[PDB]
Amino acid sequence: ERLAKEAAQTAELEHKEAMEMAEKIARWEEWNKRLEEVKREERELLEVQSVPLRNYLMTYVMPTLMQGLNECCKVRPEDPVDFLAEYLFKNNPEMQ
Amino acid sequence: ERLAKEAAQTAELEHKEAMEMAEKIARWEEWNKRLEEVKREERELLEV
Amino acid sequence: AMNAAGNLKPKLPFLSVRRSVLLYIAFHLKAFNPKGSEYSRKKYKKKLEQFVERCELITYLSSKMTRKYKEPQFRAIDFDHKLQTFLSLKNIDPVTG
Amino acid sequence: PTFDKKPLVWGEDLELYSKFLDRKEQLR
Repeated sequence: ERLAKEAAQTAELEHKEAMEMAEKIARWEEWNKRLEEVKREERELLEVQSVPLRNYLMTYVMPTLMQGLNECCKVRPEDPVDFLAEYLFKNNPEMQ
Repeated sequence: ERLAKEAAQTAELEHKEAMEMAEKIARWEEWNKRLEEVKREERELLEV
Repeated sequence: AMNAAGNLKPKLPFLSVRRSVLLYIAFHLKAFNPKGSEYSRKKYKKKLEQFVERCELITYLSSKMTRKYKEPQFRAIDFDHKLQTFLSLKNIDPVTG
Repeated sequence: PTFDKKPLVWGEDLELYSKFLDRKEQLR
C-alpha cells in the first residue's frame, strides 16, 4: 500500500510537471505572437526607413500640416504654434 | 518629518497641476472661441 | 518640424507612421515654443521623452527577441518591463498616455 | 529587410502636382 501511494505521489508530481509544460508552451506561443507584433513594428520601421527624408516628410506630414496651417492662418491667432499643436492633437486621433 | 515633507510636496504638486490644468483649459477654450469665430467668419463669408 | 522629423525619423508602436510622426511633431512644437508656458513646455518635454523611450522599445525588443524562443528568466532585467510597457501601450490613449 | 527606390507619380506629391497644374494653365 505504501508503494502504491508512492506511485500516486510520483504520478501527481509528473502531472504537475505536465501542467507546467502546458503553461510553458502557452507562454512560448504567446511569446512568439508578441514577437510577431514586434516584427510587424520592425516591418513598419523598415517601411519608413525606406523613404528618403524629403519624400517621407512630404507624403506623411505635409498635406495634413498644410491643411492645419491653412486653418491656423484663418484663425490668425495670437500664437500659431499653440493653436496648430492643439489642432493636430484634436484631429489626428481621428485623422490617421 | 518624512510624512510632513511628503504631504507638503504632494499637495504642492497637486495644486501646481490644478493651476496648470486651469491654464490649459482656459487656453484651449480661448482657441475654441477663435475656432468658433473662424466658423462664423467663413460661414457668413460663404453665404454673403 | 525639420529637426524633429529629420533627426528622429519617428515612429511609435501600434500607431501608423503618420499618426506617430504628426503627434510627436506637434508635441515637439509645443515643447520648444518661444513663448509657451514653460512649465507646461517641460511637461510636454517629459511626455516626449517617454515617447522617445517607447520608440526605443521597438528597437530593443526587436533586437533582443530572436525567432527562436530563449530562456525567459535569462532575459535581461529591463526586457520584461519593456515588453509589458509595449503591450500596455497597445491599449492606451497615446494623446494623454 | 527589403529595399526599394520607389518611383513617384506627380499626383503623389502635392507640390509637384501643383507645379504641374500651374505649368499646364500657363501653357494653355
